Amino acid sequence: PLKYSYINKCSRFLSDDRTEVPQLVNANQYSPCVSIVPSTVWEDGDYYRKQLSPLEGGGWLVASGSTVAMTEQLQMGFGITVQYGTDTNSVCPKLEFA
Amino acid sequence: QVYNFKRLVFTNCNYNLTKLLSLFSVNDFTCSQISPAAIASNCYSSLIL
Amino acid sequence: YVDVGPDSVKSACIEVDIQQTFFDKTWPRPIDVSKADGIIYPQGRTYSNITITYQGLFPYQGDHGDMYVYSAGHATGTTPQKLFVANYSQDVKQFANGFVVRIGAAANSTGTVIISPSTSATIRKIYPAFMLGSSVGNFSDGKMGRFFNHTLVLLPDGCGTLLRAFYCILEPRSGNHCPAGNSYTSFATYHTPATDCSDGNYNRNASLNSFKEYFNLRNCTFMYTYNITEDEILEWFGITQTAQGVHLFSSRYVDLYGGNMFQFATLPVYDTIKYYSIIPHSIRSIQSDRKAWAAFYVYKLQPLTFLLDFSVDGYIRRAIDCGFNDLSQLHCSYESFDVESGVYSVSSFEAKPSGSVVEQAEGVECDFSPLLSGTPPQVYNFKRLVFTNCNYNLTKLLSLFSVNDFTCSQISPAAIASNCYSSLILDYFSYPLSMKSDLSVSSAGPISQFNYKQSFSNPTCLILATVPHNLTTITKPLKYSYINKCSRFLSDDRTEVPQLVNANQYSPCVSIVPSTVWEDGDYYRKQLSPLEGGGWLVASGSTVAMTEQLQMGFGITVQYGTDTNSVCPKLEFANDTKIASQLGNCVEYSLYGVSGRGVFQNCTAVGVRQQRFVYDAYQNLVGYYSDDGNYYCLRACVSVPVSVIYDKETKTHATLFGSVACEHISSTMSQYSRSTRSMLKRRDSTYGPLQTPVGCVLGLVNSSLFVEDCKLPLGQSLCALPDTPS
Repeated sequence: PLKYSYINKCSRFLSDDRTEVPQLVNANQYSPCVSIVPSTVWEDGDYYRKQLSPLEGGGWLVASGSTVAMTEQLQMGFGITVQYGTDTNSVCPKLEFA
Repeated sequence: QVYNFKRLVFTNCNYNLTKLLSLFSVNDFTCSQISPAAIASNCYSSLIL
Repeated sequence: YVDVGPDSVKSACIEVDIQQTFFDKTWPRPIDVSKADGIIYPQGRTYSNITITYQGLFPYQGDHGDMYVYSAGHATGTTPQKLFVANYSQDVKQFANGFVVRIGAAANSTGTVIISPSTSATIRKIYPAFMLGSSVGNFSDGKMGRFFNHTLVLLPDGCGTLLRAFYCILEPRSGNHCPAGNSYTSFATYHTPATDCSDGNYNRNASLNSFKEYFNLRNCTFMYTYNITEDEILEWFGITQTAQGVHLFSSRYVDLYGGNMFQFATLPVYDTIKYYSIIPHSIRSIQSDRKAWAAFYVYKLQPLTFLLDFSVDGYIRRAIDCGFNDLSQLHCSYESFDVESGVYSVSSFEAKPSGSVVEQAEGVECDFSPLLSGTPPQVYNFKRLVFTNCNYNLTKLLSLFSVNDFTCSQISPAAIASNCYSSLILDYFSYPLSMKSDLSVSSAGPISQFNYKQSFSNPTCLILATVPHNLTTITKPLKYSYINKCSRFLSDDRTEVPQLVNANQYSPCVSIVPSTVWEDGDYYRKQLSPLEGGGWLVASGSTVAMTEQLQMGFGITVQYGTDTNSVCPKLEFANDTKIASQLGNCVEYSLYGVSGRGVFQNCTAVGVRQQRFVYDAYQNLVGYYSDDGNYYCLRACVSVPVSVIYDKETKTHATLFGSVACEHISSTMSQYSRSTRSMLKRRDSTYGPLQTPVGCVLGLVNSSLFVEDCKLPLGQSLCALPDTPS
């Protein structure tokens, strides 16, 4: 990536301009703020906003982010989860039945 | 980017995770609610990466 | 991306006429839970003929569903005309943990054409089409239901034997009657039986082609197809979504007759669905050849629990929605479909919520009264009042003057009045309207340059106004005045450095200038001490004639606290219902941060007065002293016990509300104890409440009979006879 990037804020402004509602990310779901945030954050501390639709009651989507410098070898990570079941257990380690 | 994740849902297939481990140098490996050995050896309805 | 094949060539589409009033039919279809209607089979397990409790998503038993009817497009003579369709494209719904549907329920029967219903055509099964996704909004013509980014599409193709699923980005067409065009009405799709569905060659792309005429396929990430065979027998279908992705369920693949649903398929898409709609469709057949279609139904899933009556072959044959009625609760408590006869307690009515009552300290007050008397200072000499921790009404303050200039910086002028802040600061001065062009934080004029400036680190505002003829305590300067020069001569007596006024501060030159400027163009000089580096202060001013009413100006700035916003525009029930007390109701209350729900009633006072909260030994509030000086007593609220009487021999039941008495009893209740009480109403629609010595009851009847043993005694001398045996 040009820079490693992340969202360090995600909240929505109340339509009356006095309070703001935080939006912590839900387990196993993209944060709602991803719809306004760019594929990379162009500069550290950049922030973006989108007006909420009338179906949402108005107010503004708000998000901000930060970046980390690129490195000689790519750094990456993984998340792993599994799902238990009975007759749906079609995924297995490779097996030998000899 | 951390808010842009790719997901791979696996069903019906066979695996050998040590082949993947040979491809990278791991600087942090820790399991939760399961031993790291067992998660490699357990059969599942799905595997999600 | 997916090889979907080519986009349709013409940009043009058939017009879609909305004829929705023809579709106003009423054919409700409640779930027969005892037939196991709509039950999705449990995951990964099967069972013997033992009954089990279960938890999962299910339709509510009493839901009659949502009905939709597909219909033929208009046609005349031997050819097609513009489509006449239902307004179903506008029905955006919030997705809510899936749904299930019925297909073909009215099959092998007759009905009407609907759009031309006088023909009374027979009706046949037709498969539904749908669209799902994470966002919705207006079409460029303001039309309802456009979806954004990628969306799910489920579309039957050609005949019902082919079904396809898609995940793609739709793209609008600019042709006549199409989504980017401005002649667009509403989206629809169609099938044309004259060439589609040939008996030797079913048209596998028929539905797709009519779909493509309104939207170009773009960036399509998934496509699937499935094989179906015809059968007029009713089928069930539904959808759920999990962290493992979307899943499809149907009765067709496994249980054609029993209707049990199994997971037919799954999808790789795990993107959350926030919205749901049904896609409208129409038949393009010849007018004489039009065919009426069977009604289509939809029901919504909920996190309910049920008894399930498995057969020895593992098909669920019967079920009990535990929350549907009190009797169903009784069955669930014993895990059975035949509870032994008796009298049994069931859960109490909750009573009900009522509007809130709150008492808190009031009368913040905002030191603003200095603005209304004496002579206001000249604009370079402006007077400041700082406000923290206090209550205000800026619009009331500004109704004391006629405002001729209402502007603000970095805040709308309405918002600064209604917004709460950590502080509120107001500067005021006399100011002629002749100088109003020079009053802005951005102005090139001498007022912004030397007399008054405001910081750009905080929201700030500027107001010009004039005094009403009834504010006789306000007095005016002989002339309005301002400083039009402020600089310091450098100590070498040739170089000079201008001194623009500092934001939120008096200009340094104000120290040499007189409290008013006596004449236009007056100027003064002050020698500076060697500690200043020498030089001379230099300043001058200008004037405007006095006027019949004082002209005034104001500057306002605020600081918004991160969590310190203690100044707010609180009002003492202005424009409100005056809820400081009720006499009363179980309406939730707050008393100086103490809270609960309960009933209040004026009663004698107990000591110690002015300790506010009277409590019992268990710290339950007993009552409260109000700021009107009256004690009010609090008894919280009470609930109504409920019990039932069940006679399994006659399969009948009745109920008792106990001690509540029939003054609070009616055929339905607002409180409420169960999702419905209508099972009682099945017979109690015919009878008013009856008081008994134990309590008010429903369906009991006064026979005045004397019987030794009812097998259902109610205690006391009360008894409960069964109706006569079969």
